[PDB]
Amino acid sequence: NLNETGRVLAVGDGIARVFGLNNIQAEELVEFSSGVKGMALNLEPGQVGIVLFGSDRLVKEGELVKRTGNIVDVPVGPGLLGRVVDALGNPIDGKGPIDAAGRSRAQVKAPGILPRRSVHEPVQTGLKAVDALVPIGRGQRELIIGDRQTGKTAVALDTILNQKRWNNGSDESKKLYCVYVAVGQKRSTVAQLVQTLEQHDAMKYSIIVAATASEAAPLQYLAPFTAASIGEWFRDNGKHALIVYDDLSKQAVAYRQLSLLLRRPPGREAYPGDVFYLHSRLLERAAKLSEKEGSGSLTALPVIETQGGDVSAYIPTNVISITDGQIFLEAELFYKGIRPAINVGLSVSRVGSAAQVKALKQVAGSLKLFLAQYREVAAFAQFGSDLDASTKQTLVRGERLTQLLKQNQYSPLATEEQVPLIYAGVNGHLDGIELSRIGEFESSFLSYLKSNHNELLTEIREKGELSKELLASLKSATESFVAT
Amino acid sequence: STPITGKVTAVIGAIVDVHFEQSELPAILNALEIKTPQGKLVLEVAQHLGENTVRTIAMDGTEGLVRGEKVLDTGGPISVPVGRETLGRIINVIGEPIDERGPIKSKLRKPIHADPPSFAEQSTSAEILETGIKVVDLLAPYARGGKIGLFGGAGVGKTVFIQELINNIAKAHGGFSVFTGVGERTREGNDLYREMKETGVINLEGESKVALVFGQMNEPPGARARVALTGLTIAEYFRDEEGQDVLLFIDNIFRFTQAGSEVSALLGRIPSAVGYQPTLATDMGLLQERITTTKKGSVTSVQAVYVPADDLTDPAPATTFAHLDATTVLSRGISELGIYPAVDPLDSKSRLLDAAVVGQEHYDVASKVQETLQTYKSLQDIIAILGMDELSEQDKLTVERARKIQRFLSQPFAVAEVFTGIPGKLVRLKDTVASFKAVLEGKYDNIPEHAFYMVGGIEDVVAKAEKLAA
Amino acid sequence: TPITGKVTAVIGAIVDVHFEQSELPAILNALEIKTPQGKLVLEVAQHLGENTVRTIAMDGTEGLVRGEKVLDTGGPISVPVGRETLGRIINVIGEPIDERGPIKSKLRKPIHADPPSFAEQSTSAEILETGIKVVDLLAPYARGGKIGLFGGAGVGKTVFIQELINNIAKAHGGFSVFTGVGERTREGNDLYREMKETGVINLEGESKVALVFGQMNEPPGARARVALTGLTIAEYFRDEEGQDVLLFIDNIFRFTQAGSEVSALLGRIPSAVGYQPTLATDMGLLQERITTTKKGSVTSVQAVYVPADDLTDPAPATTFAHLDATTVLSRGISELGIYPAVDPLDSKSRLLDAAVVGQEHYDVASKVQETLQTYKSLQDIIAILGMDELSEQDKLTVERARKIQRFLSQPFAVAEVFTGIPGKLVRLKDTVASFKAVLEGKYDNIPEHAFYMVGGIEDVVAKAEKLAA
Amino acid sequence: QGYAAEISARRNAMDNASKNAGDMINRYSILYNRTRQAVITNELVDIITGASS
Ligand SMILES: Nc1ncnc2c1ncn2[C@@H]1O[C@H](COP(=O)(O)OP(=O)(O)NP(=O)(O)O)[C@@H](O)[C@H]1O
Ligand SMILES: Nc1ncnc2c1ncn2[C@@H]1O[C@H](COP(=O)(O)OP(=O)(O)NP(=O)(O)O)[C@@H](O)[C@H]1O
Ligand SMILES: Nc1ncnc2c1ncn2[C@@H]1O[C@H](COP(=O)(O)OP(=O)(O)NP(=O)(O)O)[C@@H](O)[C@H]1O
Ligand SMILES: [Mg+2]
Ligand SMILES: [Mg+2]
Ligand SMILES: [Mg+2]
Repeated sequence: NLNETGRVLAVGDGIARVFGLNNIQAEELVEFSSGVKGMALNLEPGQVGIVLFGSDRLVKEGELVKRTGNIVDVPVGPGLLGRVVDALGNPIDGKGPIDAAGRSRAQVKAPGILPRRSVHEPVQTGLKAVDALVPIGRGQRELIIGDRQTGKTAVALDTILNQKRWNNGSDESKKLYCVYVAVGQKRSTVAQLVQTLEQHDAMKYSIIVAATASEAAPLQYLAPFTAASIGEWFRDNGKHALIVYDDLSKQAVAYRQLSLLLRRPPGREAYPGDVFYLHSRLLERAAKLSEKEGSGSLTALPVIETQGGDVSAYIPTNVISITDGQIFLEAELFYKGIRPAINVGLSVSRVGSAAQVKALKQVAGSLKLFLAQYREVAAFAQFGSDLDASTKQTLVRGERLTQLLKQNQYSPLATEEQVPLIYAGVNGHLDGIELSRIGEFESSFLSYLKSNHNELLTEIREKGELSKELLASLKSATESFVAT
Repeated sequence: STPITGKVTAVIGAIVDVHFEQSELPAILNALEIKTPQGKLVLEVAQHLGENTVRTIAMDGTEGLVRGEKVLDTGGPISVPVGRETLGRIINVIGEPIDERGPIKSKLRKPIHADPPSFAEQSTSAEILETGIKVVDLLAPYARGGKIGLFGGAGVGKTVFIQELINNIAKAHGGFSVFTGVGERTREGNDLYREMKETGVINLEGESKVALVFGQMNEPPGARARVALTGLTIAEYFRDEEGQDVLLFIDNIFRFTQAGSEVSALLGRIPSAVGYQPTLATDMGLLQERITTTKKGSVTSVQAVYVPADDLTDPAPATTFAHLDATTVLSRGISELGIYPAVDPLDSKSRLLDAAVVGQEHYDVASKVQETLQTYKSLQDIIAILGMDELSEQDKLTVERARKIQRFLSQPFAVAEVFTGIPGKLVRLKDTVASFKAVLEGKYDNIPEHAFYMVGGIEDVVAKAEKLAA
Repeated sequence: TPITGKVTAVIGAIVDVHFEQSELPAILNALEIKTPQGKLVLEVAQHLGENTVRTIAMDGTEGLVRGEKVLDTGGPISVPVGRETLGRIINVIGEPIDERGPIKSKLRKPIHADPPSFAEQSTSAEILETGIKVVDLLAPYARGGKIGLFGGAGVGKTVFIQELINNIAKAHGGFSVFTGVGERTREGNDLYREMKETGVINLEGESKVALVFGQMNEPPGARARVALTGLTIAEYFRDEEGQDVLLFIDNIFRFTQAGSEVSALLGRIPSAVGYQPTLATDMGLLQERITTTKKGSVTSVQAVYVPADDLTDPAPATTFAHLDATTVLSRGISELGIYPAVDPLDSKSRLLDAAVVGQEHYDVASKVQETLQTYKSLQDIIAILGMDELSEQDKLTVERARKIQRFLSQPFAVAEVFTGIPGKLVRLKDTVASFKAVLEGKYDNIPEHAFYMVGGIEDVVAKAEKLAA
Repeated sequence: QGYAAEISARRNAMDNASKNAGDMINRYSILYNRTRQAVITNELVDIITGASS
C-alpha cells in the first residue's frame, strides 16, 4: 500500500528520496524501519524528499518508510522545567520521561494584530548597562550581537540568573520562566552551562533545548522552533517566558545545509531564498498578549555572531531588521575594560522606558545622551588642546559614568541597588573621586546603604518609583557618604 | 457554481504545483483555493509549466498539504472589498477581515491586479503639501497628490516619521486614508490600531476615515508579495469611483521586492545582481505606476523605504528613487549625533524646490542653507586634523552658522514624545523660511548652539537662549 | 559467502559500484578491490538507487577499469587499538608504515563512532601550565580541554606544537597520540626521529606515543579519514584504559579541505566559498569525539591552518566554537620578529577567570590587555604623525606597551636554530610577578631591547646590564 | 627665535606626515584593488551556483 508507506530510492548526506507515501502531508513526521526519524520537505511528482533527524548510516535503498500522520510537534508544559531535551523534546539529561501537558507543533502562527498589548513590564537583567540604557520589556525581542568571544552568552546568562529574585516568590505574575536554546554548540559547552545554572539554583526554572554540533542539520534547524512552542505554553497560559536563541547564525547555516542537500536552488551566499523568513516567523512568535488572551508574554534574546565586526553582513542585517533593538558587543571595548562590552552609541531598546522601573528611569534621565556628549567631547580632546570648565566637567563625569557601568560576570544587581549608583553618577556626586576608586565605591556605598539607609532601599524595591521626598532623602544619603 | 478542479502535484515550501484537466487551465494571476481543517488556503497562479500543470505561490503556510488534494479555481484574481465599507476595518492580503468585527458587507469586490493609468491619463501639478516639519518644508517640500518616499537604514526613524505625517496631514485632510503594513512588525500594527481609536480616526460605533491593511513579517513571502496590491486597490477605488483626495501610507515598500526575492529561485529563475529577482524593476513598475494621481482623482502617497545595510546603492532602494516626487533620506550619521528627525539635508530632494513653485525668497534660503551646510561638510577634514584655529575669518563664521543650522533643522515630533520627554512642535512653512533667513543674515550669531537644538521656530530659539542663561 | 560488485564509474577519488542482488553494503562500510600493488580500500558514502553505491577511495584510483570486482568487508574501516600501537607509525586504513611488521593488537575498532552523549560530559576548570609566557598569562590551556593554534602559512603553528610536546609530553604520565593530517611527510620523518632520541619511542622498550599519518601527498579520501583513525586510538585509551590521553593534530584544517575536494564529485551544490554544504556537521562529528568524559580525559592540541590569512573563512571560523582555548598566531606580529607570534588580544581561553587563576593573575592579565589595546587603538595616529603628537598619558602607556609586547616574546627550545639563543621555559607564577612589576612602572628606565627574546624579569635585568657595556 | 624654530618643526612634521600618509595610500590602494576583484568573483560565483540548478 503506497499511500501510508513508501520505499527508499536513494539515500545519502542525511537526505532520503522516497517513492510512494501518496497521502503524506508537507512537513509530516515519518518513521524509517531501520530506526531513525525524518521530516517530509519536498513533495514532488515521483518521490518525496525527506530530511533525517539522525544518522543515515543505517538506511538503505528499498527500506520501508512509514507515515505518522503528524506535522512535526513536541511535548509542552511545566513538566519540562529543570530538564534538558533535544530538538524533538526527548530528554537527554538521563532523568527519565518528561511529563507533558500536551503537544504543540514546531511551526506555529504568531499572534496577529488583535490579541496583543503594548510591552510595559521590565525584564530585569540586573546588568547596570542594559537596565539603564537599553531596557528590555516582557514580550520584546532584543538581539545580542557581536564577534566571537565578546560576551554574548554572558548577557543572557546573567539575565536568567537574575530571575532568582522573583522565581522563589509565590507571585506567578512577576515570575519569568527561562528557555535556553543551544544550536550548533558543543556538548561540553552546554554541559558547562547547565552546571553553572545548577550552582546558582537557576535550573529549576529553566528549560534547555539542545541541538549541538554533532546532531543532524535538520535538528539544528528545528530546535529554535520547538523551543518556541515550549516557551509558548507559558505565554498562552498567563505566565511569562524568556527564550534565548544561541545562536541564529548557526541555525541559518543548518537550514542552508538541509536546502542544498534537498537540491533547492540557493540564494545569496548560498543560503535559501527565504532565510529571512526563517527568522522572522521565529521571532514574531515572541509577543505580549492582550488581557482577553490572559496577558502572558514571551521575550526573545536571539544571538547573532558577526565576523570581523561586520554588522552589515547578510544574516545580521536580516535579524537586526526583525528585532525591537540590539545590544552590540565589541572586542575593543572588552579589552579596554568595558564589560559587558556594550557599544552604547549603536545599542538601542525600542520599547525603551515604557518597560523600565520608574526609579531607574528617574535617575537615568539623559544618561544615554550625556554619554554621547562624553563620546563627542573625548573624541575632540584627542587633539591635545587645553580645555574649559564645560569640556573638562563632562569629560570628568562621562569618564566616571563609563566606569560605574563596568560589572563582573554572574553578579547581577537588584533595581534598588542600581538606582543609587546611577543617581550618584548622573547628578555628579562621583565627579570628585579618583577614577581607580569607583569600583570600591560601588560596594562600600551599597554596604553603607544596607546598614544605615535600608528603609530607603525597601521603598525603592516595593514602590518602584521615587516621590519628591525619596529623592531628597537619597540626595542627603549620598552626600553623607562622599566624605567617608 | 460551475466549478473547476485540479490536484496538487508538488510542494516545495511556498511553491505549489497543480495539475488540471485538458484546456481548462486557470489564467496566470488567478486565485485558487484549498479547503484546510482550519479554514482555506489561497494559491495564486504564477506559471504555466506545460503538460497541464501550473505553478502557484501560496498565500499562507503549506505545512499540512497533501499531493492529490482538490484545488478549486475561483475564476479570477484575488479579490478585495472596496468602498466605504472598508473604512475603520483591518483587512489581510486576501480581502478577509482580520479584526473579528464580522463580514465586510461591501457592494463590490475588485481584483488586486490592475493595469496602471495610461500616459494620456496622467495629470501634472505643482501644489505644495505643508507638513509642519522644518526640514521638509524648507529644503524638499512634499507635493499634494504626489509621491513621497522615506529612505532609511534599520532603526533610523522611518516608522516614527510616517506616524508624524499621519498625525499632521491626515486630520487636516478631508478625504479618506488607506494604511498598508507590508512585511513589518505585527506589534507596530497593534499600536497603530490602538492609536487610530484614541485619536478618533477610527470610531468603531460610527464613521471612520482610514482603512487598515496588514501583511506583516510573520507571513510567508507570497502574502508579503501581494499585500501592497491589496492596499492599493482600495485606494484606487477611492481615487476613481469615489472621486476625491486619497492618502495612501505604505510601510514598508521594500518588503514587496524582498518577498518577491524570497520565492524567485524556487519559481525557476536565475538570480540577478545582489541575489535579487531578474524582474525587480518591472515588478516595481507595475506596482508603483498604479500609485498615482490621474485626471479622475488625487492620491498622495507616503512610502517608507528600507535600505539594506544602510547601502543606498542596493538595487532595491536605488530602483525606487525615480518613482518618487520627493525623497526624504534618513541617515545613521545624523541620528547618531542626536538630531531627529535624522533627515540628511543634502541628500533629500523634491521636484517642487523650484522658484516657480515656492517663490524666489524660499528658493534662495534653501540654496544658501544647503551651501552653508556643504561648506561645513567640506571643511570637516581641516577641522579633524588641524582644528578650528586654522580656518579663515569668513570660514569660521560659516562653520558657526552651519552648526546652528544643523541643530535648528531638528524638531520634536508629537509622536516621538515618549522617546524625548519634549512636547511636540509643528512649525508653519512661512515661519520656517523667515526663521532660517534671519539666521543666514547673521541676526542670531551671539546665540549659542544648544538654543537651536530640538525646538520650534525662531521665537522658541530666543526663548531657550534666555532660559539657559538664567 | 562474500558480497561482490562491479565498478561502474570512476571520477577521481569517487568510485561508483553496482551490486547484482538485493543486498547492498551499508553507508560507511569499507570495500576492497584487488590491485597488483596490493589492495585499494573504498568507503561507501551514499546509495544512488538502482543497486549502485557511491564510494570514496582511500588511495589513488589510477588504473581502475569499469567492470572490476569489488569486495564488501562487512563493516567500516578498522584500526588496531590498545597498547600494541604505541611506538608505531600507522595508516589511515590502520596498516603499519614503519616496516616493523604486523601490529598484533587484541582488538580492531571501526574509525566511525558516535560522540559521547550529553549525559557523558564531564567539565572542569584546571590550568595546564605550558611554560610559555603569553599562553600562561593571557589565555591558559585546560587539562582535558581543546586547544587550537590558528595561523596562516609559515607563522609558526608546527614549531608551537613541537614546543608543547617538548614541554608537556615528556613528563605527562599517560599516553599520547600524534596525527599528521595533510602536512609534510618530512615533518613526520623529523618527528619520528625526534621521539626516538628523547626516548618517548623505544624500539626495544616501552613507548608513550602512537603515530598516525595521512600527509599532504595523499589523495583526498585518505586526508579526510586519517584524523578519525588517530582519534579512535585515542578513544580506546580514554574509555577502556581510563587514561589521560594527549591528542596532537597537525593540521586539522586539512580534514575539511579534503572534504571539499570530493564534495562536487559526490554531486553536492557548493556552499559559500565552494566548501561542502556539510562543513559544520562534518566538523562536529569529528570534533565532538575529541573530548573528556566521565571515563577518562583527553587534552588535545590542534593546529588550524588559516587559508589566505583569512580568519573569516568557513573552515577556521567554524572551528572556533569547538575549542576551550585559542591561540591565534599573526603574520603581522611574526614579521616584526616577535615569536611566538601570538596575538595577545585575539587569543582566548575559558579559564581566564578569577575563580580559576586568582584575582592577582586575572587583574594583571586584564591590565596587560588594557595597555596593549591602548597602543592598538593608536596605530594610525602613530604611523602618520608619530610619537610627538601623543598626550603624556598616551606616550607613557605606549612606551610600556612596546615593552610588554617584547616581553611576550620567548626563545623556544625547538626554534634554537632560528633565534640563535638557548630556549627558555618560564613558570606561570614567575610570569605573573614579572608582568605585575612591569605594569607598576618598576622597569620604565630599561631599554625595550632588554625585554626581547628572554625568560622572566631576571633575564630582562641581566640583559639590560650587558647592553650598558 | 621660538617662532622660527616652531615653524621649521611644523614644516618637518607635516613633511613626515605627508610622506607616511602617502605610504599608507599605496598599501591601501593595493588592498582596494584586491578587494574590488574579489567582490566581482564572489558575486559571480553566487550568480553561477544559482544558474546550475
Ligand atoms: N562582564 C564580564 N566581565 C568579565 N568577563 C566577562 C564578562 N562577561 C563575559 N566575560 C568573559 O568573556 C568571555 C566571553 O564571554 P561569552 O559569553 O562566552 O561570549 P560569546 O560572545 O558567547 N563567545 P562564543 O560563543 O564563545 O563566541 C568569557 O571568558 C566570559 O567569562
Ligand atoms: N523623532 C524621533 N525622536 C527621537 N528618537 C527617534 C525618532 N525617530 C526614531 N527615533 C529612534 O529610533 C528608534 C526607531 O524608530 P523607527 O521609526 O522605528 O525606526 P525605523 O527606521 O522605522 N526602524 P526599522 O523599521 O526597524 O527599519 C526609536 O525607538 C527611537 O529610539
Ligand atoms: N618560535 C619560533 N621562533 C623563531 N622562529 C620561528 C618560531 N616559530 C616559527 N618560526 C619561523 O617560522 C618558520 C616556520 O615555522 P612553522 O612552525 O613551520 O610555521 P607553520 O605556520 O607551521 N608553517 P606551515 O605549516 O607551512 O603554514 C620557521 O622556519 C622559523 O623561521
Ligand atoms: Mg556564546
Ligand atoms: Mg519601522
Ligand atoms: Mg606546519
